Amino acid sequence: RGEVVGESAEKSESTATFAPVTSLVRKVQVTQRFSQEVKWADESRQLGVLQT
Amino acid sequence: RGEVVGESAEKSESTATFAPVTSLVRKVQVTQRFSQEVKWADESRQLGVLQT
Repeated sequence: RGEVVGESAEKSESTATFAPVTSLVRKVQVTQRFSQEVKWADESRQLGVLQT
Repeated sequence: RGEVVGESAEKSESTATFAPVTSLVRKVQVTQRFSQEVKWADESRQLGVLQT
């Protein structure tokens, strides 16, 4: 901030202030599990369950 | 000083005497102090107060 001062009046100081801010890190996973019979049924009957 | 002695009278000494004298060292200073306004007024209005 600026200050108004007279002829010989004593000046002040007013300085900027700073702060650091930090990221986190987040690992996300999705795992889906199915029987071999599902892969055989899907790919013979043309179901598209595995594609969905 | 000279001396008048005679036929076989005893001489006396009369010897010059000396002394030193020392100077002194004098540091002499002049300081004048003025507000930055006095400088701005002087150089704008051409007062000649700073040169004086």
